[PDB]
Amino acid sequence: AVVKCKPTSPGRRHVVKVVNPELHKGKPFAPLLEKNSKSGGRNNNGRITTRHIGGGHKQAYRIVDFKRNKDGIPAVVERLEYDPNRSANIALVLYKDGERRYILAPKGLKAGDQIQSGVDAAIKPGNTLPMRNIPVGSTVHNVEMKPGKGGQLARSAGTYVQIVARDGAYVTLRLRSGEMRKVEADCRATLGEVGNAEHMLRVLGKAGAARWRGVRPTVRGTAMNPVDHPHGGGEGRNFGKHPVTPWGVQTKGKKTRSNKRTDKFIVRRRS
Amino acid sequence: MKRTFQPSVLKRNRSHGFRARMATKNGRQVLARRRAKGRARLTVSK
RNA sequence: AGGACCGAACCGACUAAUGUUGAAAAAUUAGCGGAUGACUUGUGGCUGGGGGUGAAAGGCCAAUCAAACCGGGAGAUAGCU
RNA sequence: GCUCGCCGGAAGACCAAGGGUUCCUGUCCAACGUUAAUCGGGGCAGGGUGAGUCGACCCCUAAGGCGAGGCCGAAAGGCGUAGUCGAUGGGAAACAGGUUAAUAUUCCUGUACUUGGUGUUACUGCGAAGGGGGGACGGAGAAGGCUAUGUUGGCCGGGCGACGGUUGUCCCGGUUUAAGCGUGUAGGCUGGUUUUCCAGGCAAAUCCGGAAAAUCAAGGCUGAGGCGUGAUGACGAGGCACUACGGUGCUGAAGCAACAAAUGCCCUGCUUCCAGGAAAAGCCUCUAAGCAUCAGGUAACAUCAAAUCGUACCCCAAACCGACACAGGUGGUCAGGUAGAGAAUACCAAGGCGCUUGAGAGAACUCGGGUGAAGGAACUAGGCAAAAUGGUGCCGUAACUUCGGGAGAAGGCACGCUGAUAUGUAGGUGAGGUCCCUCGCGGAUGGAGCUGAAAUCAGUCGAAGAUACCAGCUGGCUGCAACUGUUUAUUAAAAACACAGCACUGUGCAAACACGAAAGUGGACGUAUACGGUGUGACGCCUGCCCGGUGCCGGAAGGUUAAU
RNA sequence: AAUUCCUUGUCGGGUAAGUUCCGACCUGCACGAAUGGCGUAAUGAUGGCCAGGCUGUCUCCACCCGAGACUCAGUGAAAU
Repeated sequence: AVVKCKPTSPGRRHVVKVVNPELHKGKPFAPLLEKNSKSGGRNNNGRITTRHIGGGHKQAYRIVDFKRNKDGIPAVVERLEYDPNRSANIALVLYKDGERRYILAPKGLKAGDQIQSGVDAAIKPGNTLPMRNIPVGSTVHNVEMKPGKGGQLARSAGTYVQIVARDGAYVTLRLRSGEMRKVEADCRATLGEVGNAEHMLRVLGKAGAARWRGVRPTVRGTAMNPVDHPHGGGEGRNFGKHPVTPWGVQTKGKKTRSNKRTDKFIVRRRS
Repeated sequence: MKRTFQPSVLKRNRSHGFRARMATKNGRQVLARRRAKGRARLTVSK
């Protein structure tokens, strides 16, 4: 759900956050935790690499699995908790001999069901099998499109992948980005959707609410000193020339894809 | 009032100290130029 | 509960006055104010010259800066003094 | 020597950085302290710095630096995986008595304990650079059980009085007590006990992570305070011994619980919350390796040993720094009584100082504070500045509004003392008995008792009772700016800037993009509910046309056309 | 009007008078929808205009207190 704050003091009325009464809490599982450290855009080799970054309150990384290697063993969901690294939230899983793993949340917000993987697996969430099994026209979840990179796509809150068509050794997938791609039917999929799906509804309401996440204020190129951005300070409200990067180059509408190695797998292109 | 240099033999020995200078090409050259001018001290922290 | 009302410690610049060859390389006296925050702070680090840092004044970068400081080319050049 | 004064959250006490012979007695007075100087942090000597346990070291290591093998680079230099430094973090070891001219958790006394060996006594599987639990981390709120702290009474010792009162109508001061070691209570967490089992924890596992059968729920872990023990030792007002009323010792009264509790404990707690909040080793525990009346592991002890660094002194300052013994700058710990909400604020407490030019005088004028008649904002660019208001229980309140606010609107009452309200209400705390048991630092039910606001009304008193310090000016029109914020050290502070949200554009991820002459890292261990580029500016209602030029995309058939 | 000469436009309101204030108007020499448009409260180290209390800002100061102006001794400058 989403909930809105009362006007107790100025501006606070705008604040809207995601709340879930079934969402659990506790301590992270230490063998799948690392402190990960802040990067701050300040550079090991010289001058800064990134912009609009500074400060932010302490965070750690919970290590999530997209390899799903323990085949033919039933595992149980133990708890679903708030995650600081991805908006989908992350669940804790216990395997039948004692191993514990963190997984991308299946839909249902619930724990206690048992899941398997193979060439054939139950129709339920969290169970994984190859897309060659299914008659298409459905949701496939996170998909192992390239074995050497694990389960790809649809990792953020409420994200989804539609399987559109099939023939022989291949199938086609359509994405909420505007791109459509072709893959081998033998590629592993977990089926269904990602949970949460409310993260885009959040309204910060306050000018400090991104500051505690390390987000630095944005100063305009046409307002800062003429040597410190290619646009340069006014000359009030008169931008002058065509928009460019801080590095002096035109960008608007100019396509920058140069990959050339995966375009044969893209059957309909993002506009 | 407050000074731009406050007294500290720890941070003086870290920047201008003998081994600290010697451990850098340019600081070892400052010491070589101390010997060229004939300066009686090579450290002013010890 | 709180980028909340007043308010010690803590912080601090806005008005007024004194100071201005001073106690003074920026303080003093009185008041208004900042005080759970987009805050403040003890301790040690990291960011450098057209480079840093800046909720961004070409302000700040050890009093210096439309380009710091020292040492060199350099006793450069001056139809002038 | 007597007396006075000021500071007393400092003008005091302790710790540290940084400095460096500053400490003390013994003298000296040329120079120094912009003086007098007999003083002195000055001159010049002599004496002084006693540690197993205190701060450092130990052992682990954050940010960061260095960096092999390896890589980038003519090279100075640098990247990055081990490794090694490094805490501001995590990890073994002493208290409070009185002594010296000057020292001290460093001496001497009393008492305590950790580390290591050896001996004593009972029980015993100990153990990786590996496995598990811990170490271990946010913000805030609220229950329980307390303690420094302080007064009354008890108790002790002293006094009873220069004018009147003061032997029950009191005055004065005490009543001290640690480290530790038990007892293991409150608070916190957590089910015991035997049996067996294992496609996880890189091999093994008796530990965790899980399962299965039976018996039974108070067994176990953690931890304030008290109480006992340490402690009839130390301390003690007050006596007394002797040469020396010269100092230097001896002795020694009472030594309690009733209530309020600090910024301190139990607390790395419990509870709640979104920003979901270091690692490792010591420690405990599992097994591998290895090993045997050993060694190692546990409870209680006797006895021997305990490297090294540091140590003199000052400090919101004459010992630091500001060229100075300079109205300045400056880290950590502490804050009693009376009054008071109080850390505001005063008299004060313990404690400290009375100055590194002095004497005097006193006019126009210079600086601040004090007094203010009648008038009052006329002054001035401006109520700037200054004065008045000022406390909080009970009353009473407009427009506008995002319904929260505006608002302490506006406008009013009351305040000492005593009596009468409640001879003291609210708030907090509370004996025995009833009670439930398991015995017991019982548990739990309750309301005799204790402590104790803020308030009211009458009557009398003053100029005045929120008596001092402390302590809100009120109302209306209006441009512009959402609000909290940001804005340049000593003339330029807001309408400029940022922000919640709005749009366009690049990006399918080994992204696009950036820095790096790179090795590499950042983008991000983020994946389209996610990132790069540029403008807009919360919130409510909202968005006309133009593609010639200059950019960009779709098409590549045609034209133009280069090196070749 | 943060955009406007002559302009204090032109009219109304406040006022003994009012280039200021408040409100309208169009004939903007030249506002205009993201180089955004328009409006609303608490609010503003915001600016303009009025009312009341209170008051040495002022009529106009007059007298005090603590420290300098004076003087003597000690130690005794600088700019020029």
